[PDB]
Amino acid sequence: PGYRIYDVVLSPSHGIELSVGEKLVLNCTARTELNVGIDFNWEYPSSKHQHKKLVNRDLKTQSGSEMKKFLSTLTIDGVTRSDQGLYTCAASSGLMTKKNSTFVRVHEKPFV
Amino acid sequence: VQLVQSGGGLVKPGGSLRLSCAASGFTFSSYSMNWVRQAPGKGLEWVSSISSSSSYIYYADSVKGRFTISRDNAKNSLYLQMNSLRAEDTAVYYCARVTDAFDIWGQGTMVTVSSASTKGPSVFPLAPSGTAALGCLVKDYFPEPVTVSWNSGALTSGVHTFPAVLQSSGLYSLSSVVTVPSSSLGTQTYICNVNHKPSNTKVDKRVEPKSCAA
Amino acid sequence: DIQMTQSPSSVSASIGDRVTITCRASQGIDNWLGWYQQKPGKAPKLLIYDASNLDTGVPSRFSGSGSGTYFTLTISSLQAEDFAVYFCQQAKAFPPTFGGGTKVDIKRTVAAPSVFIFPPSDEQLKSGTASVVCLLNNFYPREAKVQWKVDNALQSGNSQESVTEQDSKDSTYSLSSTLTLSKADYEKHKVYACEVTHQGLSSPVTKSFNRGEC
Repeated sequence: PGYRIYDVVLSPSHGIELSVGEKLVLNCTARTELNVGIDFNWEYPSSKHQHKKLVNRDLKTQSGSEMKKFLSTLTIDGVTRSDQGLYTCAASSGLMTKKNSTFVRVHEKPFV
Repeated sequence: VQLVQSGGGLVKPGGSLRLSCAASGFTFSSYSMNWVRQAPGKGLEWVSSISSSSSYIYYADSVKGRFTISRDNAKNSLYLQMNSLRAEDTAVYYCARVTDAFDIWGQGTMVTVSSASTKGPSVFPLAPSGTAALGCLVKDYFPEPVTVSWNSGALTSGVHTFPAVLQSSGLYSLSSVVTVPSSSLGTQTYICNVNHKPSNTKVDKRVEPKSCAA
Repeated sequence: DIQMTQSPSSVSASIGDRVTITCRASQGIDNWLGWYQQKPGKAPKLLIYDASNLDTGVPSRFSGSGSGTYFTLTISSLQAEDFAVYFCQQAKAFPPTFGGGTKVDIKRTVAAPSVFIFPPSDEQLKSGTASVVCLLNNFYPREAKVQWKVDNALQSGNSQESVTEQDSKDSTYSLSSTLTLSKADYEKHKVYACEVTHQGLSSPVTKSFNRGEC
């Protein structure tokens, strides 16, 4: 029977603190049932970049018991102060939609 | 958070209609949008679903290989191109956002499917044999609606205009009755005024008291 | 697929009562249930999802419970707004199904229906069809049964009922049963009866007539 979604988890879940010019890496992990497909969507503050340049394209999938996993990752290599804000991942599979969020900080100072 | 629908209305069997549902107040391109319909005096029937970027779609078996769901995230709208229509598709159709359930709904647009052309009603009397009941049978018209008033507004207390019923012929029919003191039947006259604006038909039928026929 | 059926058909309650509604499934859906409110002439609004989780904005007086195939919704205290129809919903397996619906309405003392019968008019009979109407006027509750009998022969399929909304003045319903026969069919038979069963009657009541008599 399943077209239900369990949850949408982010990683790193907390303390996402970056210095201006540092690799941002978020991992949106969507847990679903076996007979389920997923469609991701990322909201973010910056408007310089495209969706196809930061968010991954490839199919990261896994299956086990009566569940599955879908992974998508937004990656800003070298950020600016305008890139600071609230980042939201939204998983969508037709009969159900679940999302999750986390705030990415950008401090005006160099990187080691 | 808001969905606003458009389109719908009349259509003959086999014809085509396109319902549009414009989203407003949230990130439209993130949530799974749906369609759900509801026929006259019926339960809600889910019709279709669609993901954020249109990569996944499901249809209710009844409407498989007929209706086409699609969306335009640049226009923040959901669409439903309905082709190969049937009289059983006559219902009120709602678009709806889905999060963990159907949280947002559009106002709903009625789509009526019937091969009938514009026709006026035939008004027949419902003659009376403490109080006494009488009325009029406004029968066999199309499309909706009709209006029925007694003595041009002079009589209102005790009046019961019923909802229209879609007949197997495809045409509609409704009754309009009124209970009154039986002592007044001799003197007081009772005229039901019926007006069907689509056919430009105005009718004034007088219902007379009749012991006979029963 | 899954079948969702609610219990009971309709519940009577006045302002202040603790209402309770049930929804049962044909197969297991753990706790992925929905609950919706619909009023006459509006789109449904989501009250509860995931069994007992109230949506942002819903009053705390509403409350759900249950799991597996059995589920329940409850209103702690009733108010003027709450008079409406309530549906359950299933989101485990596609397609997502809905419940039949339970119309919560205004409660009052058991009032009997004023039954009236109306033979087909001579004006109507001239055009090859006949419509015998049976009026049930001003009763409660809405659970009412209508049985047609032509020469003591039970009719079914040829009749159609139609009921109005509850009247604000006295909180009572009206109903009209409309038997339909052709002129030829009607002309053969003699007796025409309208048997009606209801809570406000010690036993079933029948309002009959013979074709043509005074």
